[PDB]
This record gives sequence, C-alpha cells and structure tokens, in this order.
Amino acid sequence: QVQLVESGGGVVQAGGSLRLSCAASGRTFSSRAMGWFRQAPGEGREFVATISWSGSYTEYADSVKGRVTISRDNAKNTVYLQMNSLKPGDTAVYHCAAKNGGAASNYPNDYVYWGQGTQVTVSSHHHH
Amino acid sequence: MKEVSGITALTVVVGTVIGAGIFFKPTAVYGAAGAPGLGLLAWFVAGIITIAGGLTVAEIGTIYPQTGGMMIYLEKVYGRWLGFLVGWAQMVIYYPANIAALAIIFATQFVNLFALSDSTIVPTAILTSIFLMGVNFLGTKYSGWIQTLATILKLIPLVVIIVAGLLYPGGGVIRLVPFSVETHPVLTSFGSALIATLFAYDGWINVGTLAGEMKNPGKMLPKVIIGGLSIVMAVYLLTNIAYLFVLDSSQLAGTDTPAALVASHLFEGIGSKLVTIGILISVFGGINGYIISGLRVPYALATQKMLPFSDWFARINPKTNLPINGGLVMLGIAIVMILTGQFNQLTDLIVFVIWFFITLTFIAVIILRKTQPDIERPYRVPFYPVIPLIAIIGGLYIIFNTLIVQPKNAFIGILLTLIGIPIYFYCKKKYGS
Ligand SMILES: [Zn+2]
Repeated sequence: QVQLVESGGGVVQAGGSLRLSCAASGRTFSSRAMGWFRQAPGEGREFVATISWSGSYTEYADSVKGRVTISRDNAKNTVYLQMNSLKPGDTAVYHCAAKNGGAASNYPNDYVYWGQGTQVTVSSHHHH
Repeated sequence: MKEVSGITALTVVVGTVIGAGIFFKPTAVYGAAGAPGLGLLAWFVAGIITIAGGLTVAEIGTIYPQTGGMMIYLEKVYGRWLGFLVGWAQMVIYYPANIAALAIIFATQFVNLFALSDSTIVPTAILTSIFLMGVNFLGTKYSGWIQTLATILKLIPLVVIIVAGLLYPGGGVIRLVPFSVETHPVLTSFGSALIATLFAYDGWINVGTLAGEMKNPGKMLPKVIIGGLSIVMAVYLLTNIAYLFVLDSSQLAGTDTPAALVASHLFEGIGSKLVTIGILISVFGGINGYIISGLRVPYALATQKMLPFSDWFARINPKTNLPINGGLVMLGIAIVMILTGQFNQLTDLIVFVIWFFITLTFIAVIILRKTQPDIERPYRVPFYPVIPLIAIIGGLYIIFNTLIVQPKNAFIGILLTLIGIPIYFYCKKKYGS
C-alpha cells in the first residue's frame, strides 16, 4: 500500500547537477524512513542515500558523499536527491525505496516498498 | 502501564534477548561460582546492568535514528576509525564466534539427545553453520521461516521447565543454600560468572536501532526496556531456581548440556525429549538469526571505503537482496573458530569484545551531552548521570575482570581488533577493490 514514483533523472553532462524526486502514497510517509538506491545494468542494487522520518539523520555512500544531498518534504510526501558534480560512473536507474520506522538504512533488505526507478545517463559526449 | 503501541515492541525486547542462553550457560556459571547462591546473583546483576545499559544506549540511538547502530554511534563521537573498529570486530570476531559457539553447542546437544559419539560434534557444528549460511542465500523466505517457529517454540520448553522445576519433589529454598564457597572465591568467580550470564542477556544492544525506529519515543519507550529486560530478568532467574531444584552447583557445571539433564529429570521418556527438541530449535534459530543480522556488517564497511574488496563485499545478489559475500567470509572465520575454540571460551570472547565497544557507546552518551547539548534528544536517559555511569561501572568491571582471568581470550579479540588498524588505512587511500 505504498506507491513510490521517481522524477527528474535523464541525460546529463559531466560535472552537471541533477535533482531527483520521489512521490509517495501518503499518510504513512512522515513516519517512514526513506532512501535512494541505484542499479547499474550489470550490477544489482547499491546504497546511495537514506534519511530519517523527521529528516534528522542522513547517510550517503562512499562514492556519492559530498556530491549528493538527500532531503524530504514530509508536508508534500516526497524525498529528494540533489546530486551535483556528476561523473559517468553514476549512470544507473535510481530506485527510491521506503521502509518502516524512522531509522535510516544503508541495507536494501530493510526496504519493503520500492520504486520503479528513473534512468540517469551521465556522459561527456552522447549519441542518439 | 498498558500503552498497546509498545506491547508489540516488548515482544521484541524479550525475543531479541531470550533464546539459547539459559539452555547451555549454567555449566559455566556454576563451574565458576562453585556454589548455587553466587551464580544466582550473577544473573540478577548482569540483568540489572543491561537494564541500565539499555536505557543509556537509547539516547544515542535516538540522536542517530539508524539501523546501523554503534558503527555509527562510534564514528559520530569517536571518529571514522571507531565507527570502523566496531564493525571490524563485529565482522571478524563477534558474528563469526556467535555462529561458531552456537553451532558447536547445537551439535553438542544433538549428540546428547540422539546419543552419539562425542567425536562427531565438530563435523555437525561445521555442517549446521555451512547449511544455515547456504540456506540463508536461498533467501528470507526460509531464513525467516526458521525464525517464526524458533520464537514460538523457544518459550514453551521454558514455561514447561519452570512449572515443573519449581515444583520438583526434592526442593525449595535449601536447593540454593551454599551462597559463596572457598574453592571458588567470590571475586575471581563473579567475574567468570557475570560474563557467562551476560551472554544470555546478549542482543540487548539492539535497543538503539529500536529507539531509532521509534516515532514519538519517550511516551512508553523507557517502560519497554525496563519491562522488557525485567521480564527477561524475571525468566532467567526463575528457570535457574528450577535448574537448582533438580540438580545443583557441582552437578550443573558437570555436563556441558545443563538444561537438557534437568529436562530428563522433570519429565520421563519422550516428554523430556520434546523439551530437548525445543532446545535444538532454540539454538538453530539463534545461529540462523545471527547470520540474518550478520550479513549487515561487512556490507556497511563495503558501503564505505573500510574493506579491502569493498566492491565484492557490497555485491547484493539481484535475486535475494543480500550480500552473501560478507557471510562467506564470516562462515570461514566462524569455521576456523569452531575448529579452534571451545564453546565457553568463545562465548566469553563475545562478551569481552562487544562490551569493549559498548562501554565506549555509553561513555559517548555522556560525551555527547557535552559536545552538542543542543542536538535534538527525542528520548533522554532518565536519572541522568546515575545509570550510564552504572552501566559503565559494570562495563568497566567486565573488561578488567576478563583481562585478568582469561589473558589469552583478551588477546585473541585484541589481536583481531587491532589487525584491522592496518586494514582501515590500507583501503582509505586505495578505497578497497
Ligand atoms: Zn560522436
């Protein structure tokens, strides 16, 4: 009963910046810890960010620390991922997940509701 | 009393702690206290220590709402190294020896019940650990399927033992009368006693992640640790009175399967076998449930730079959603630990090791109270300096008493904790692999 929908992520340039958005079902959101994960088209999932219910705690993975910023608007049941200085080794579907309880998690298995994910392509020169 | 929101949490508190502890530890407690009376206090004081510990660790747990626990409490007040050393020992010592110890004790009980050779304990301890690691990589269908029954049928062998044990025909207050014996003098004894009762009280640390998860915490949160661990306290004392009503100090210390023997006196025939099946289940549910919460650590160090093959460690298999590669490392170092250690020797490491960092965590709460006394505190430790200091006072007491009793154990954990100082710094410039 918690539908999540990701927005924003598409083709971007190296060094550029991308704000990701994730819209959730409501009620339950303000009481739930959130987090984003990324899935490259050879790998499984991978921790990116996570945020407490109240948004007090926040934790980012080694490869994205400093660049990205996770944030949530409990009033508008949404969680954001303000990535900056993007590198082409970011390029992956960024699924946004929900779990229960305020405590944030780096573990994917904690997370019970998961989004479809928005495809991100960071490049230096692209073709289409 | 009666909040309804938390009687659910109380389940957890009792369940997280209660398990295979009481079913195997008496052998150590009475083999060190050398008298029923001194051993019985050790279960009370250890319990009073962890009701203390549990309330102090919830403040830092509410300042840092996260499921990671300690790995983050300790980075946040003691810097990236202690956030690391915590996990390094968790991954290399604590989880592997907790699989190890329990798997050994399982096989031990298996050979006791299905009366078999005492040679074929280690092969069975290997094969249970190997089996349950494998079965966990099948997924949380099965891992969790073991867990649900393992929680139903861990309370029945107890309620059945207490009822009857306290009702034992030769029995009453005299069945605990030698209080402190001279062959086992009070101080050397109470130090090997507390560290054996504290293994049964283990998992009480998970209250930080519990308080992290909490919503509007204080409302009933302290009642849940108080009530919870005092129901565990209540149980662990009451089933011991039952053990001492059937056997006694020398006798409990005698077989490495204490509760199993008290079972066979309390009930005749298959009645007592149904109790030991309940024990083997209780042990197996712990092994499995440890693996379950074990795979989390190597991965969180793989989340950071902290481990040499960070990429291989962080691999979640797209099928299961678990970092199995962490557990294959932990199965190896558990297997070395089953072949090299002996159950009590191992369950001792574990209390020493964890409390070396657990102390730090309480010390940290008092540090935190002076570093940012303007941080937001959803829950604040009641009777403020008293109880964290109580937990410290008792905490300190263990790590000094194990040092001085078991010097080798104090060094194996210390060799293996400090073997990670090189590890941390190799893969901080290099960032792993
Ligand atoms: Zn071109």
